[PDB]
Amino acid sequence: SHRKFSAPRHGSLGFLPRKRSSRHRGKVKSFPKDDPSKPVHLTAFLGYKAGMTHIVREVDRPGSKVNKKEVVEAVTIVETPPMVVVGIVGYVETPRGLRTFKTVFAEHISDECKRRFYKNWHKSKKKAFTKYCKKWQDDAGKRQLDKDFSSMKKYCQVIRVLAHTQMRLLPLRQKKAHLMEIQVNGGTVAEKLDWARERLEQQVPVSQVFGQDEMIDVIGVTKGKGYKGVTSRWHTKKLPRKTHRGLRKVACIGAWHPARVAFSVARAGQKGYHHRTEINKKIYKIGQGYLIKDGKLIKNNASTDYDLSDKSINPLGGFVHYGEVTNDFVMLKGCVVGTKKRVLTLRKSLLVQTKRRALEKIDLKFIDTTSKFGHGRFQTVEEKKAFMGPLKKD
Amino acid sequence: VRYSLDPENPTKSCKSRGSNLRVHFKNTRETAQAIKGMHIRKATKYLKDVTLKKQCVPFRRYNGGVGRCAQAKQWGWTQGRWPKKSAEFLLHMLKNAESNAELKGLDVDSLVIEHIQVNKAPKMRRRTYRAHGRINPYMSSPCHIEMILTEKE
Amino acid sequence: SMLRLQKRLASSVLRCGKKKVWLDPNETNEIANANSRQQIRKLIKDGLIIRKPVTVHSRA
RNA sequence: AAAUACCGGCACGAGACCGAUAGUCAACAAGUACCGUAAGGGAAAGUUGAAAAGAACUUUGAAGAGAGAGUUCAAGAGGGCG
RNA sequence: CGUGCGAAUCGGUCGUCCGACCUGGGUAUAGGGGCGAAAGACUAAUCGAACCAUCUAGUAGCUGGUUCCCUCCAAAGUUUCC
RNA sequence: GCCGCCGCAGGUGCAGAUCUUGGUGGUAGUAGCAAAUAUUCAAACGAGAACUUUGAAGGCCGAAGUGGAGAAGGGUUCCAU
RNA sequence: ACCUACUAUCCAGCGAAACCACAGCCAAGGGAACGGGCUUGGCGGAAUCAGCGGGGAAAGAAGACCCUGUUGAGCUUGACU
RNA sequence: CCAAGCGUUGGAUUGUUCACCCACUAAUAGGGAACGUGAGCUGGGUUUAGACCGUCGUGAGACAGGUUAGUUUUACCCUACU
Repeated sequence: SHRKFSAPRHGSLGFLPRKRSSRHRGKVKSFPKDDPSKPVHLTAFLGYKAGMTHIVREVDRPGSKVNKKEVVEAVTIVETPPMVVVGIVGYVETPRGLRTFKTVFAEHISDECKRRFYKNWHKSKKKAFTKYCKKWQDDAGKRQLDKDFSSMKKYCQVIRVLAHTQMRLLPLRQKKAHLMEIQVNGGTVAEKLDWARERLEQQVPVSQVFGQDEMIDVIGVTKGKGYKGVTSRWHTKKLPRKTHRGLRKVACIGAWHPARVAFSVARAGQKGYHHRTEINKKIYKIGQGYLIKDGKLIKNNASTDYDLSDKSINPLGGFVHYGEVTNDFVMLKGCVVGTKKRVLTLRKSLLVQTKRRALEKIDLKFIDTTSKFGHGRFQTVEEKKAFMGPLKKD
Repeated sequence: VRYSLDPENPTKSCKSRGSNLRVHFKNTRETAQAIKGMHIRKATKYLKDVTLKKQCVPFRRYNGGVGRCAQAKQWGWTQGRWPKKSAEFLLHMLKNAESNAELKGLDVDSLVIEHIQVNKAPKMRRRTYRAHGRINPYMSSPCHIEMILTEKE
Repeated sequence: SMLRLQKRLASSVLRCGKKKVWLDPNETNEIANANSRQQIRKLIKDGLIIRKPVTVHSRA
């Protein structure tokens, strides 16, 4: 006998192995598909979640009732010190998949990157890549090496690069810089590898991977939340107040006979810290860091064209629970996964993007700095003194 | 009296024994199998640091619902605990064993605990009150112990 | 070392609560062989075992 | 008066019986320990050895628990001990 | 709470509270019998007939059980009268 | 202290009866030592101090009392070594 | 939705119960006609900590309903004595 | 016809299974799962013991005739699922 009236159901039945993710950095499960027509470029990159604030813009979309009017849309701030290549890595095509073929490293690998090979840097003689480099300046290691760069040049078809972050430049406690494979999509593998080598030990900035007003996809790990109940985890109906042993439950587990209990049904357990891949997050501006010149330091990030004050995206008292943002940044409309301080893999889209809500070019008119630690009313410290006069300290 | 084994040779080796000890039989049997494969001055040391929680005992047989801890991987295991009265007992027993080596005339620093065994003993009854006017039992699970040490460089 | 007793005979001479008695700490040896009412009537004179003064409830 | 009757009493003698969950409720401080206001209800519980010869002296320990000495044909009989 | 603290408790909310009020001691009523502002209520954790001993091992066309091996032969549920 | 052969005699052979009595497991070092607000720092006795003893702090009962004394009932539980 | 009190949770010390042929992954097939063990298929990788309440036709009490028994009792009158 | 991909709702009177009316709607199709589901709840109905009528009997008593008040026990073992 049957269900008297119908509903729909509680939760998504693809996402269901609701376990605490095996990895702490978002894995890219799938990069795009290349076409030898277009020139070389990296695909992915690395940032850190540092904040959230307002904007204000004057909108064009002909048709709707918000045309040439001024909305406010919200944003996140992702901080992006430019990344440093240290190697290449070749993959081959097969009938059991994609076997990894040969790996090489640069002569000079930093100590934030010699920090990525250890569980303990305190006791260890830091001996990784000590015998390896050696090869890069003897006349019997220019040939063996370029035997092999001439072996990828034949056999391999997929080519990738490898880049360590820069945690000498972030305001965090830690010092262990993230190694991350990245696909290089473009010309025939000959060209693809003429470009790579040439970049070992160089810096690659965010101007080069991404551009303004783009549609990127955002990969990471969730804000975690503890072994939580069935009412918080799955979003069921509470029970009515008279129930003998509790009312934040499912009251019927299963029927009598197919006498098991099915993975379909909702249960207690761990809430959050899953892995997750949201899409189609826009880019409203790519920021510039604190460049010094001619004595003075220049720090106008937030300076829009429509108010030209001296301020950077940084708010009064700093961003909360994080730091100050000096290094060049990207400004995402909408919210993104993870806590503050947590590391956020980027990516292009797979899907070739033409609608109208894609091709919408953006320029802004306001960017928020009023302290988030409280309930702010002042845009910049100097403006305060001017409103308030001198205090009993002066 | 006799011990579950002899000593391989009687000339190099000392004994000690424990009759009706008011400890838990199991906790004891589990701490008396870690101690087994160790030197005396590893053992003495390992039974102060159980008492002071810097090294756990692995609960391998008798692990009904017993917790998990950080100092047990050390024993490649997952379960383990810090039984303190079981140690403070078989850290007495040593003193006696140690104290029979010189009264033969032997090297107290070369004494490798070979033998060490733990046996159930006669229970001591006392009683305890449960609803609807009834009376269950509430009994004691003591033990005997033995051990046999032997000289080896 | 142990004076549930010498605190008793005290509070029966000072005609008060055992609460009010004060058994000098320092001389715990001089007061813990006393042990018979005369030998406490001494120590009250001597200034070891003393009455405490009544707690103020100000009517103000 | 006798020839008859006698699972209570006082002494006695036997047994093709039972052998300590048996045989009387009771081989032992049993109609005793203990339960019920009271009438009444009512157990469990035998065995060192030939002889106490029941382990001086030493040694670890605060103490029980131990290590060596020793009595015995034996402690592989150590005071609830074939 | 429901292997409890309790073989009927405890908590918040509740009914009465100068009158057929609410309680201590001494006393009368005893089992087809007592007592009942009357529910078959109460009569020592027992009540549409209390508890203790005996008659008693009460009777059962109905349940449950029914102890060593090999050798040989091997049925019946149909007929009258209850 | 005991057994074979010919004959006698019977309280003579167990897997079971929610059978009688005694002993022992798995469950299990698990259920659990959650009602009426609350403790902390120093010393001195000692082989051993979260709990006992003194001194100082902060607290509760709040005279319809966690105060002071009796009757039934208990029968020495009273007091020191 | 969020907060507070006490548990639950983890550790030292103390430490009981109900229950238990043998045990414990599913389909369908037959079978005392709704199998954990049989038959045909799917399959099967030490030891375990917190939860849950589908399944063990779960535990708990020789069905209180119905029928039989040449088994009774409490009540009532024109049953018989 | 292929098609069971995705849905098929809010209220009044009634203990309802059923019924009938208001309103919104893409539409308010039908069923199984021990007539899915009480160691998941609720006990409002039936189906114990108190009480009142309305028919039957001289009566103890009786009603698919109606009423008022009536205590929902366990998980710590195996599996299953998380």
